Amino acid sequence: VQKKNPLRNKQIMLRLNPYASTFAKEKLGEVKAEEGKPPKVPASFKELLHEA
Amino acid sequence: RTYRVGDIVDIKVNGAVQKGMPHKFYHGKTGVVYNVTKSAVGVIVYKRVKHRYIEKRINVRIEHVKPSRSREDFLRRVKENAELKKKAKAEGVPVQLKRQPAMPREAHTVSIADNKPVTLAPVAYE
Amino acid sequence: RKAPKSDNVYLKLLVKLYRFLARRTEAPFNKVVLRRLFMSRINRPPVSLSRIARNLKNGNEKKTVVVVATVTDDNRLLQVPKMEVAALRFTAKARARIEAAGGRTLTLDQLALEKPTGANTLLLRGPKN
Amino acid sequence: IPPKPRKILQLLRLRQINNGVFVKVTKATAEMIKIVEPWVAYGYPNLKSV
RNA sequence: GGUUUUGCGCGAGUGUUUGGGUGUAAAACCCGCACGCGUAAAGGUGAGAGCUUCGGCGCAUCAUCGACCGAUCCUGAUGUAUUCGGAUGGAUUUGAGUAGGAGCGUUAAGCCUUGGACCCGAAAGAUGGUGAACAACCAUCUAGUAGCUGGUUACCGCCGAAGUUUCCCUCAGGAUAGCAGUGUCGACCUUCAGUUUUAUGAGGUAAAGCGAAUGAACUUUAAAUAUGUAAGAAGCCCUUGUUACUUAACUGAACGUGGGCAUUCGAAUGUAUCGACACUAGUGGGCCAUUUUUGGUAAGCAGAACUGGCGAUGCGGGAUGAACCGAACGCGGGGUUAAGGUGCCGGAGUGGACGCUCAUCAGACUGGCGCUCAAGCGU
Repeated sequence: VQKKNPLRNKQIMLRLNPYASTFAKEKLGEVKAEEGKPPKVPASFKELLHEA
Repeated sequence: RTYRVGDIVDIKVNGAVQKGMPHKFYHGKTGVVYNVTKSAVGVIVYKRVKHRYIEKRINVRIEHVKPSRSREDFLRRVKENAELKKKAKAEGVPVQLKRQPAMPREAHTVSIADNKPVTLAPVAYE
Repeated sequence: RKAPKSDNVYLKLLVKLYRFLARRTEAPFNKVVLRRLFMSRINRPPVSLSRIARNLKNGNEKKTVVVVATVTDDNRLLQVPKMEVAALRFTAKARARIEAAGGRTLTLDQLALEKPTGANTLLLRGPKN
Repeated sequence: IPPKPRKILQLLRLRQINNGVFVKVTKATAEMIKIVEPWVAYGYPNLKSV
């Protein structure tokens, strides 16, 4: 009788998607990147960028 | 050239002989033969008007009419479809039969080695 | 459709009965009978005894003939076979000739009670124009 | 609207203004939407939009 | 008086009401002989609703192959009164023919013809009378008739146009098809499509190259731009006989062959569906704009096809209109925009960045007031 927005109503989202509770609980939307020292940009790429 | 009754025939209309020439709306068209004479040939050709189609029966003689090369794709397609379906049934493997509409390209890498990019400007001054 | 054009109240009774049947059974026979009950008189031409006698030939002599129209007598037919016919109306000579041959005469409600789904029936239409 | 682009827009289920459809990017469909470019706006959706 | 459709009764029959009988008396009830109209004087195969004991049986209708008849074309039997007849085998035969009847009567609605004929509206003409004094008037036929005007009476809902193709002949026009609608039949997202894609048609048209040849007409390649045709089951391929056809000849065509493909059954996307048959109202203007093409003029302009609109359209903008831009309409509340705007009239910025312009009637993506490091112009 009345369409309820799952993005506004959390119970409707839990009805359609049972994973929403543990998606919010385990913070899979704030996942961090892989750890370790990132390498530096190659000089060739930099000399190609600032060409004539 | 010899023409049957019921073959798909396309017309191109040259200016060599002006006898029995059709209008420029029929220039370079395609139709189906229902009538063959000593010289002329009766062809049905479809015609657009507003919202609908009217068939028109027109007479062109031999030097502008020729058998069309639109249908041979149908016969070659049915022949290959039958033959690779026979090979698929013999070998017991699924194979692709339809025509695909050419999906967009996938991902790949291009090497900068031996292919150093050149820098250009709107005008080619040299 | 939504209503029959006939003003016969018993025709509307048959229409209600076969609406219920068509709704509550998966029998195409009831739907065809309801469709022909909705139809007009010119679209329901009379079926003669000779046309039924022709169609009752191979293995249909034990089947019940169903005609959504009026069965008329045919003078050309000299011998009337034994026949169980269910129709809207029977002319007096047609009914008398059917019952004199040992056959039987039915209305559509007796058919709907004896054969609710149309098992072993022979649906016959009269000639068009 | 000319009859041929209107036929394209009826084939794409776009018969009203501000109407959205998902189309698989296919060269046939690509040519259709390049035909009706003067009436539509189209692009690549992300996961949030879908 | 015809004709179409809905209802009803009876049905190969149907219709009592000219009339007779009867009556509680113009009612109702009954019907003897006629008469009108109609009827009389079952084949195979393939689809096909429906049924099924799952083996099949198959309505109506359609296609195809056959059968019979009025009559027509030869061959011309036994026979014949001796000048009559048509038996057998053949024809590209027809028909408002047969092949298991559908009509009669009535009611309601629509249309057509004729009567005053949807209402009102000439000059006339004829018949019979009344007067005068150098044709006129009166009554009737007559509600005459022809064109052409004016008018043509409650509401709401649903669906909704055309101003064109072709033909014939009067000029003073109709018919056919188209647009709108109704019924029946057949399938049913099978199928269909103002569409893309694939192959294909006329443009190799532009371009690039000719350190390839050759010379826009050069081309390896190849645009742009529009428009026809085909995309399996109503299908494919090949092999073999027949034919009335055809050619030197299965050279092809048609009728008989066979096979396997229903789990990509042979692109995309849409599919609130399409085809046929039958029946029924209103309409035959032109104008503007675009694309392509031809010709002329001092310049405008003239001739073709094309779609979109107007006629039959309200709303927001557009200085009124109109064109043009947006967007197409049940009654309301809220939110957001399009085109256009935010100095005031007028709802919303005297918003921001960069420059230019002082015009003795600047300029305004000005209407008025008015504006000048704008309230002008370009981003």
